Amino acid sequence: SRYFIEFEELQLLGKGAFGAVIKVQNKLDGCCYAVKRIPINPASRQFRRIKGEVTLLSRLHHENIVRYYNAWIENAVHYLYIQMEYCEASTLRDTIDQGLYRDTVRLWRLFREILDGLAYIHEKGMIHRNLKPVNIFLDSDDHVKIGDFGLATDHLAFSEALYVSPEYNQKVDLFSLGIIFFEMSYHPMVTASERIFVLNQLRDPTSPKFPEDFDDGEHAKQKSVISWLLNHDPAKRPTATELLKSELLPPP
Ligand SMILES: COc1ncc(Cl)cc1S(=O)(=O)Nc1ccc(F)c(C#Cc2cnc(N)nc2)c1F
Repeated sequence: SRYFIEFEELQLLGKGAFGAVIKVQNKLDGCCYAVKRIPINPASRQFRRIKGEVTLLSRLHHENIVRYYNAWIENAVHYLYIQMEYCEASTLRDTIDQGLYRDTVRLWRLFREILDGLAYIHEKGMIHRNLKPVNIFLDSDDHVKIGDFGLATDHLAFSEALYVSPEYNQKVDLFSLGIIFFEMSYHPMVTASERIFVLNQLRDPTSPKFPEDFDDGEHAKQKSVISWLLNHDPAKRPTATELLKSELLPPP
């Protein structure tokens, strides 16, 4: 009703667990937005947790977080709509798959912005827990916007499987970022078999094992950073701030 009156639909962006993300245009302001539509059971524990994650994520304000506009409910069927910024340059996934790894200046900047975003999220006492390239978006100016926290997951620090830590502390996101930065640093992995094996070989308990064509004079710094992020022991991963301040990262 409000969704159909105020917006025009343009494009399916995604399908999650129980919901869709639709690219829409607002009739009044003429701007494109991404709207997530979640069918919801009102008065269920699932719902009341979702409403909590909405109150919590609505309070995030950072240049590297997808910008939040609006949340509302519509009516023997119920929908939750969440209106966010539409990011014109799609996902980090598309950018990795399109040969990001050959642009060392660019991928070092994008890595830094992801860190900016994680540092802010961690400073606010929150954890993403679902960090992966399809959940990092790129705006028209090629800046990182993190989103898709997941409304059914607790993001309060104090309370697909290839990005998940052996384990819930702040340090789960930084393990994930170690997998992500390897994919940013390495050639697009055409096949599923290559993807799963190469990444399972990083996540190997007995120290991260890199492919034969990464053990190079070229990818020395990148190797250090990832090895640090991918430590089995969470207490031995750096904080986003600790890494940001490190002189492993090239100049901004
Ligand atoms: C900061 O995140 C939040 N903040 C506050 C709250 Cl209330 C919820 C969240 S959320 O974590 O549920 N994210 C979320 C929710 C809804 C969405 F439509 C999107 C999107 C997108 C998108 C996809 N493709 C392209 N190209 N551009 C943009 C999203 F990311």
